[PDB]
Amino acid sequence: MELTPREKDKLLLFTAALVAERRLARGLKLNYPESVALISAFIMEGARDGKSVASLMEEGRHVLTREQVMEGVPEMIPDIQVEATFPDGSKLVTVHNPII
Amino acid sequence: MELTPREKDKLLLFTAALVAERRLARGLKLNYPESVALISAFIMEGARDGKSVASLMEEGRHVLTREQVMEGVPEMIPDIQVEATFPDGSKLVTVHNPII
Amino acid sequence: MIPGEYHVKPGQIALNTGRATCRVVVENHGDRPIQVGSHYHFAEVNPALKFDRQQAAGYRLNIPAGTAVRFEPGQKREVELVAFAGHRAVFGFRGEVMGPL
Amino acid sequence: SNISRQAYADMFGPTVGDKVRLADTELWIEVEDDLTTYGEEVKFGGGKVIRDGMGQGQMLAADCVDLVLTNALIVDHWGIVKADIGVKDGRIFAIGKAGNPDIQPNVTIPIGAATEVIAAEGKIVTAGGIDTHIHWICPQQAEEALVSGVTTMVGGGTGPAAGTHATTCTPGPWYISRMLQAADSLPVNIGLLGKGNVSQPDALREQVAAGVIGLKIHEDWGATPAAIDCALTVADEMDIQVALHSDTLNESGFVEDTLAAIGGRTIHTFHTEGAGGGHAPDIITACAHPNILPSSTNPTLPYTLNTIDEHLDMLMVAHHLDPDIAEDVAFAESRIRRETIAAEDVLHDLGAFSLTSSDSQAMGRVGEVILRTWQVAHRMKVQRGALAEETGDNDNFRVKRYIAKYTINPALTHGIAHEVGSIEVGKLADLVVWSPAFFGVKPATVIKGGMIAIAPMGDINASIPTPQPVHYRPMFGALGSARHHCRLTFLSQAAAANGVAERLNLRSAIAVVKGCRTVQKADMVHNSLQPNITVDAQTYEVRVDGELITSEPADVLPMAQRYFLF
Amino acid sequence: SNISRQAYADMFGPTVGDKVRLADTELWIEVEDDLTTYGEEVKFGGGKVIRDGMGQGQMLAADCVDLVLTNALIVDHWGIVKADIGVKDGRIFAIGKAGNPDIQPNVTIPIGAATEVIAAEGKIVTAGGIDTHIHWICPQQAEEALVSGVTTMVGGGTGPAAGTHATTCTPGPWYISRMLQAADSLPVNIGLLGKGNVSQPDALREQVAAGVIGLKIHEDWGATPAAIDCALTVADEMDIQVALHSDTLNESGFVEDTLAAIGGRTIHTFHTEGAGGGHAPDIITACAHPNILPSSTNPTLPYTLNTIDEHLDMLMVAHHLDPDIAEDVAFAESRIRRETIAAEDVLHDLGAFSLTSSDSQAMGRVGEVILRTWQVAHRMKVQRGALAEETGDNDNFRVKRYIAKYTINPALTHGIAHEVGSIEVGKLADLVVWSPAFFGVKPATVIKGGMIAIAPMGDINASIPTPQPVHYRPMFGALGSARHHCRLTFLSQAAAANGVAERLNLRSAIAVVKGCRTVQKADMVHNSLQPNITVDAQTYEVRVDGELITSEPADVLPMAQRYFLF
Amino acid sequence: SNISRQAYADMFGPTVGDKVRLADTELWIEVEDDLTTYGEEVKFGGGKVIRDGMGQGQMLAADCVDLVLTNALIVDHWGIVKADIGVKDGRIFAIGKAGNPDIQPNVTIPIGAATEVIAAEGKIVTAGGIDTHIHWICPQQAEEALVSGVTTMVGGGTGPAAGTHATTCTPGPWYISRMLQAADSLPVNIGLLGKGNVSQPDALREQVAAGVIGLKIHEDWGATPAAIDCALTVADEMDIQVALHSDTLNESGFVEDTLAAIGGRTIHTFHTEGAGGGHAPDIITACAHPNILPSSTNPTLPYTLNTIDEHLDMLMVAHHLDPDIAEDVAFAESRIRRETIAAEDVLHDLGAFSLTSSDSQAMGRVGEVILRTWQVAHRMKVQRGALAEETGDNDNFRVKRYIAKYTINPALTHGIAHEVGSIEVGKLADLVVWSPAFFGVKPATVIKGGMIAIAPMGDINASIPTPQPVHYRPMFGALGSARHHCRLTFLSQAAAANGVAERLNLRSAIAVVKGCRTVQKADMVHNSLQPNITVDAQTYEVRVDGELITSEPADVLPMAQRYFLF
Ligand code: NI
Ligand code: NI
Ligand code: NI
Ligand code: NI
Ligand code: NI
Ligand code: NI
Repeated sequence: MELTPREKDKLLLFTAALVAERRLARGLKLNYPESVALISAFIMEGARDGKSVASLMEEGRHVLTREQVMEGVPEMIPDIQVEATFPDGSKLVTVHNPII
Repeated sequence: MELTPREKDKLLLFTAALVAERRLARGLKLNYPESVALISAFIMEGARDGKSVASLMEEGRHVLTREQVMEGVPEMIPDIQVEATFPDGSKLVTVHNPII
Repeated sequence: MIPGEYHVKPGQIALNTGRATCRVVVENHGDRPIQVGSHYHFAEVNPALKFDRQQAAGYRLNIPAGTAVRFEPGQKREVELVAFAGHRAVFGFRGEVMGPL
Repeated sequence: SNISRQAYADMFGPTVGDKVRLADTELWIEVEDDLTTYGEEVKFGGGKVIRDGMGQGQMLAADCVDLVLTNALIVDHWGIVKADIGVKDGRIFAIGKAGNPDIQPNVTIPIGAATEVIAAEGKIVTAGGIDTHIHWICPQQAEEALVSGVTTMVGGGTGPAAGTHATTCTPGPWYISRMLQAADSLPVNIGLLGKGNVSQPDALREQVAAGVIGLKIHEDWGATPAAIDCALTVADEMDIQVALHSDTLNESGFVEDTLAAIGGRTIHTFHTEGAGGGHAPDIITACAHPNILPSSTNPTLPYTLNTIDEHLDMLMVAHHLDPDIAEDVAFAESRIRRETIAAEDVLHDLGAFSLTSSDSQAMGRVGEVILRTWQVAHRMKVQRGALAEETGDNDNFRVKRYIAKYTINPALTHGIAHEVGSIEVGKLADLVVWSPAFFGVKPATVIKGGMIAIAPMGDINASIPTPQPVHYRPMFGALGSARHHCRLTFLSQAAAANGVAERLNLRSAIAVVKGCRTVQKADMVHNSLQPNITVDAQTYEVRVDGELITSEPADVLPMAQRYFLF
Repeated sequence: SNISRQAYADMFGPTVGDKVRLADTELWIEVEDDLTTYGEEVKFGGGKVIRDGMGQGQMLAADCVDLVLTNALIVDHWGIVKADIGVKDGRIFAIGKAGNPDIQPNVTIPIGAATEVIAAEGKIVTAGGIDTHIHWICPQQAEEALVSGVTTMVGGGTGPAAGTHATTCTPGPWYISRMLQAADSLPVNIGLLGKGNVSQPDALREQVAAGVIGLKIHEDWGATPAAIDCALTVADEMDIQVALHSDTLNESGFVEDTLAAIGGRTIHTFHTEGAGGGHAPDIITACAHPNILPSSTNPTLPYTLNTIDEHLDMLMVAHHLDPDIAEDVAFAESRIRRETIAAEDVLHDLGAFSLTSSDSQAMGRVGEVILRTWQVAHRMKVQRGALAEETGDNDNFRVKRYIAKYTINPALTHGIAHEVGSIEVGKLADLVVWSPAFFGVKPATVIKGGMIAIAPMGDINASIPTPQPVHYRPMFGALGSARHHCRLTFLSQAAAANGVAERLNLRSAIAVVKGCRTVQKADMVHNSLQPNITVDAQTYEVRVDGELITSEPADVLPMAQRYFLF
Repeated sequence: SNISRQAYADMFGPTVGDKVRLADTELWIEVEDDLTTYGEEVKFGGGKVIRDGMGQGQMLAADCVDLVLTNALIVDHWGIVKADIGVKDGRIFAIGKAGNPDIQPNVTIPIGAATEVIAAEGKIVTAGGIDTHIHWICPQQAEEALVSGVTTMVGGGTGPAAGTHATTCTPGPWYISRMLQAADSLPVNIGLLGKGNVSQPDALREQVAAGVIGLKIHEDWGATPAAIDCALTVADEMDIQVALHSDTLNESGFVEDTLAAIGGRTIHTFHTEGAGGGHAPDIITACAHPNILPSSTNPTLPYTLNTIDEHLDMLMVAHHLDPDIAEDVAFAESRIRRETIAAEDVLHDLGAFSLTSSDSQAMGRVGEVILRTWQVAHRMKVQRGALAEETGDNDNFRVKRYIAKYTINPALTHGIAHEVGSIEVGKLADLVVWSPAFFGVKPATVIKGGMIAIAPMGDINASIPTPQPVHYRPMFGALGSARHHCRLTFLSQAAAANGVAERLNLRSAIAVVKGCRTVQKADMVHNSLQPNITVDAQTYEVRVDGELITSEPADVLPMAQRYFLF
């Protein structure tokens, strides 16, 4: 596989997102770290699918709503940023106010 | 649990394989690292089940086909090797030309 | 498209050109197999191999570098040898020469 | 005897006339020469050639090399050749034919009992990369870069502080001393840049005397004509290099004013295209001057479909700008121009831009300097075809031009080419071994000062080193005292004389910078073009001799999704 | 010109009269003072104030600071104020107004070419925490504590051995020497405690002469009147501190006997409530005495619904007790009392208990000293309302009282307040920067001796430091020689004079403890109350001046599920 | 008073006559002796025995031990006994009865204020393992081995280079010096092997003078009679050991020729069965000679159902062989013989093979030396029953015979038994504590030089050290200067005299090898059998005194799937 440090670092993000995913599925209101991981992992898969940076900057604001997270969480996340290998290389996706 | 370094190292392989598994499920053609992780994790579970080294050396060549991976990937993987605890201890499984 | 693929031009490579060679019939009289490398001083191989050790003096197998010739017990065959170059000094092996020649 | 060419390639790697595809790009290299004697190639293993009395001789350690890379396909600015590489005392001993003179002909690299062997047949070997635009935001950057194939890192910073987030500056004697001490812990060669933004010479001389090998002039600290003149004056007297990030705001003058302030003195211009910082919108016109050594940072390389979209927010965070402050967003926008971004790739292909760098974690990716340089070459071959300099049906010249961008040229620009930058005898043995299928993406072995420092490694408890999971792990060359012996801390001549290494008790080997004032554009290997370039103030169109320079954005790139897990 | 207060706060952080909520608690702090001159605030970034000739002057390194934290909201025992913080030579230089005297007014902290900048606008800055109840069970504890905001760790141990599992003791010269050497590898200030349980003075003097800064008297090694008297006698002559864990079993006498054995001599009582160890059920009555410096360990803080349930098995494992041995389970039970646990929170609110500590991995959580201290403050505000000392509509006084518990008070108790413990000029620059939304939970930056040692860091290969995943990673201040220069190893005066640092070849900076015998309850900042407290032998009820002291257990706490992944 | 035997065992561990099952194998050990005085056992904890004036005395540090392992069940080559173990100055002080002479009888191990305690009741304590077949392919191997219970590693290599992948050789002065320096960073005792394949004595003397404690003769570098004679001549004059991997190809002669070249001189034969390398098919006949110290590498141990199948491809990768080259695959096949693999297990049971080793990442598993040794013992008990030497209804003798294989015998073979290899007074305190249920699989504590170096550790932030997740983490004994003080770098007598340690500035403790030339088969503890063994040239059948030696392959093994996650 020859995994570089950055690929191994992203495995941490993926795993953190699995935790949140299962909790959201149980019907829990997600907390700060769970919310960040879930939306981040969503964007990484988007890039793997071949979606554009522009499309993800938009789609990322529709993963979680204010009613699916704990109080104060939306305000603790003014934006989320994550990079992934798009068909045209590594790009940065910045989602402003992801939770509304 | 008293996990040794090698057990913790294998957790990295397992997690890498979860990533590939989900992507294969979406209908994507797997890339180099995803292919190696998926086939490797398959063999480790085979050993946990109690399959012989000989059986796995064969079964491992039928996890992914040339049409499920990106171009050039089959040629980037002349063989895959992984070790796991079989009922009779640690053994090495070598799968030649796993993707055809 | 195959990542890092070679585009080798067709043809052949002539090995060890311009060097003295000689053919020798060798026979394994031992009860166990013997395998000889491309650069081993042929005159000092395993004593069970019967041949003209005198003719093989200062020679090695005329085969591509890193390959070998195997002799199963009782096997007889003719091999081609190529003379050593450089200083033509032989050190090691069975310690029969340990000097120039 | 005789052997077919294909079988030969499978055993010893390709030879004269054979071509190899670089990773999954459209770039092909052809072996130009082979320094071996057919039939006398050295090979190691069970029953192979490198054995006592055979391919290995009887000489003492002093008369043989410590390490030999057998049957390597060298790719460097001077040639693409097949040869054995000998390393002795941590330095490149010779490029030639290895073996035992006792029985083999034409041996120039003697193998003895004291010789270790690295099998390079079927592999490409290059010099270690040199990134001269490092922001020391975190120490983890060194491992990321080393894994990518970069062995020397020049930059500035003190950690995740606002000043370092924005600029490559290690401010003052205390922080400089602290970072020189911390550098001993990192497995790469390191040189530091001080804060050059001051109009009082002595404040700069102190920093140079403390250890920095250069001074960074950054607009965030005030890139005014006075500060620029001051830094260049000190640089001229202490033989150190100046790196520039000009006044984007045109607050103190336009690009012509900065150029006038520079006054024909040697200077390295960072991210000359402008997105990373610089006079809007014409900082790119600097590549026309003889005293300017121009480089690019990597996010704009090469021009792709998602390039523009990701730049705005990246710009803001890197420079502590407020998106609610209109003036802050207006000046961020003026830096991102499709016109100059598209032209930059072509200027690299023509040799007008001579270096590539990262701009690590401050509008740049530390592990992607090499990878992106090759993606640009690919996109340029695809769009523009063969270069006027090409000979034969291969991309050899374009390959030599581009490899020079992250190896010898950065070394020359910063006064360290006497130590590193290329595979030449006497230079530190910083080498990178690659499998052709992974060239520029994931190395097979990274060697620092004659010792392997990092490499892919499989299951530690396995019966062999190949079983999964295989990922990059630190080797002996990255450990304690062995590391100190295999890395270099570069100092200014003044610091070296002042006994800074003794005072701080630096453990690593020390190297001094020199020749920073005398390098000019004409000295950049294969990248010395000085075009009559102009930028349209209104449309931002870039023209050379009146002709429009431009290119098309890529939708898909090689060395991308086929290799990475994320 | 003029600017609205809201817009002002968004740019430079809050000012006089503005209030800020501490994390998700009900505690609000109000800015008491602002040392700036409106319009002259320093800000760093593209086109900002800190630039050559502007907010940055022409002075040499000697005349300017090495680091400035701009627009910081300081929260310390002496005040909650807005100011710039200057750091020079690894120490706090000044708290005032930073800038360039050449063009700005009232500049007390000069910024020059040698100055690095940390932007603290919108952030709260505090001194690093000090945990004086560490069990050196594993080295990983140092990173856990550093990440939480604790920069100094005092305790004892040799690793995961039975003796250390139960007690904070580094037994004898050999182990003490070994741990002093190992301490150089850790990114926190360290001081060691020896085994004080012996009735032969010389056996204690040897340990002090070897390097310990204090002696732990623990019941597991025999907390008898003879041992206690012996340790205090040696402490009185060598100026070191004694930490006590009394005889829970009442085997040698009751609490009054221990107090009599102490005989009015200075002593630090660990986990004074009793659950962590001590005369059952009245060890808590010790907080009434002038010579007793009382602290709490963290699992009982604050009283919650699950507190009692988790304590029994925790007790057993920590002290190697056998649940099958009736006497072992009976004495475990006698330590866990709802009555004293409920009273403890109130005693902290009143200032009767002066310190908080962990009791790491031996009935305590190393990364939760700060977090739990604030949870107690929250629960007390919610239950008891404003303190009699409060002025204005804020919780400023309660905040100053509680912050003193893990900063200045532990420093005073152990004789290291001359070096650390608060943000005052001349003290080591151990600072912690927090975002208000994460105050007391997850720091933005942890600074050790003037260098950032650990901080949250995003993708190493990213274009900026913010992309996910963001988690705590070691910075340059935690690396090799830079670390040695930024941390302190505290020694007893005798060890320092004996040349222990030279003999063991300790690489870090050395500090000596002093003033351990002269501190008394009256010296504990904002926590000097000596109540007439009594404990009912039968009911365990705690009363002060006859009134019953108690509180209600929390079902939900702030700084909990909203921030942690697990 | 009186106490039942079961209750006694639950409190202090088993005593004379009690039997304990080793992990999940069929091997049972019976306590042969107990050095305590019933009623006077020392126990630590709340209200236990080790307290001031009670089980702890008033003596100064010089008159008491630094560490005591209470109520340990010792398993060593000399006995299986219950006793307290005292450690002083990093070395084994005594095996006896610990306590306070002031009130207790028969105290031989005094406990004082300077004494740390490790509770070993219910645990088995053994000496640290010694692996003499290490390929230094990566530094990560040291942690893997340490975690398994191996504290000394002897081998050669320079990292992941072809030469090291195949052979245990650190070629020449430069690489030797580099690896000696890197060794200071590893938490295990280390000794290096040089490349012994040369027919020029001086080339070997240089390597020995540079620091190696032995010379590896490997067929990949040419295992010719001349090279063998040369290495043995130098070994005879410099008192270092020679390890042999003979000529599998029978290229220079058959096994009888090699034996003749050896000429009765002492030599350690690696993987004597042959699969790992050696004259095909009879290298195993070497175990009949008095001057041969024979060992096995671990993949063939013990003979199981999947053994043969996994060997071919493992063989190829380890020796850089080409599966397309017929001669390369034919010689790989000739090394894998069911006949010799089956016989090897029996030869170990009989004491004909005296050592077990790994052959780390070059046809061997670094973390499985101990584990596999016990699996062989189990399979042999199951198949062959009690050994002729057994007395009583237990497997005590078979246990002593097998433990000697990875402890004292490797130590004797390499000239380091004066320092390590067994639990005897004066030897370095390298000890491993095991819980009976996990014996040979996962240790409870690994002690290096008197300090715990690695151990299972739970949640760092937990209230106790036991909460999940529990996994192996480095302790204080593996940190910086404490590590240097607790590990040994073994040097040849010549290197020691030449001042190599001073020249390279080695920080760790130094030990010199001696007695490598005088050890013979008769000196191997419990494994000195010299059988009249023969191998059939055609059928490969192994016979001793004409009787066929063989065994059956296991389908399931203990110490396997019940303990590992993968
Ligand atoms: Ni810039
Ligand atoms: Ni930059
Ligand atoms: Ni306690
Ligand atoms: Ni405690
Ligand atoms: Ni071998
Ligand atoms: Ni080996």
